[PDB]
Amino acid sequence: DLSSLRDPAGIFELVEVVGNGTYGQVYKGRHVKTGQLAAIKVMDVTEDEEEEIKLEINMLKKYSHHRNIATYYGAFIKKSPPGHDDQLWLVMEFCGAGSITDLVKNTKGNTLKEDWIAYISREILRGLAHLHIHHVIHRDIKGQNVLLTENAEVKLVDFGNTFIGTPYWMAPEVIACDENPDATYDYRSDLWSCGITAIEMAEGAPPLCDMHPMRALFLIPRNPPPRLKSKKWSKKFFSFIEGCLVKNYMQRPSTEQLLKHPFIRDQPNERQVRIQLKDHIDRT
Ligand SMILES: NC(=O)c1ccc(-c2ncc(-c3ccc(Cl)cc3)o2)cc1
Repeated sequence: DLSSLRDPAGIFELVEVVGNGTYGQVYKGRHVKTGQLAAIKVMDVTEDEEEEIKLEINMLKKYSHHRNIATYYGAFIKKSPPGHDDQLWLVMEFCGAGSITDLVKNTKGNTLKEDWIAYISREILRGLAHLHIHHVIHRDIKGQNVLLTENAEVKLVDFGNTFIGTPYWMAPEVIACDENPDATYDYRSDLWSCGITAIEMAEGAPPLCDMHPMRALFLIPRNPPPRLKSKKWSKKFFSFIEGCLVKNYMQRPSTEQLLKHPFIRDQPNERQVRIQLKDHIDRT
């Protein structure tokens, strides 16, 4: 029932595009009556697209209520004249402290402390576990899709169409080749992506960042599992990276297994890390 969706006129205001265009037509929005912020995903909707759109709303209503997923608020339809085309606004939680990509880029030497990596990675894994239990694959885990609220809460965004995006966080099994002709996403594909995101937090960029995207896409299923460049890291972090980045997804551990891994499981400085992150956020 899309006919019941209200016009957003004096309920939500569009401020500006959020980020720069990583998310596309996603806006910084304001609740008119309170001044509260929201992230507004905007899309042109045709008569045939109506059925596919209904399933998106339902997914957000059921799965976004976990603390490691940005909350869904509601939907609006800005009806255009009979000469088409209507706009659909999906209003979600605004994560003011921005992405994990921004967090590494704003940090001296473009590297995060190991205890920060463990905390963020665990929160990613906790969000993935909620999705996987409900038979949902995120399909796009990367630093830009992991956001921080003003209270250092870690939240996942943009889970699941004519364009292929960035290849750098893609698991080998999602890239079709002669051996793997029918490339398909598995729940374990999100675990590889989590591992690449952990390397991104550690080095400021994913593994084949210096390659043309088409060359990286060719190299991912052919190259051995990527490794951390520095030897400074603990034996537990190298082990976590090794766990995430098992080449063949069939021997790759589950989200439940990775949540029990010593690097994720053993976090005594958890309380201090949350304060440390909150302090970095306070410095706008
Ligand atoms: N200023 C910033 O860097 C910044 C960047 C991003 C955000 C943000 N909050 C929620 C979302 C979101 C993104 C994609 C989707 Cl699909 C849904 C929600 O993005 C806030 C601030």
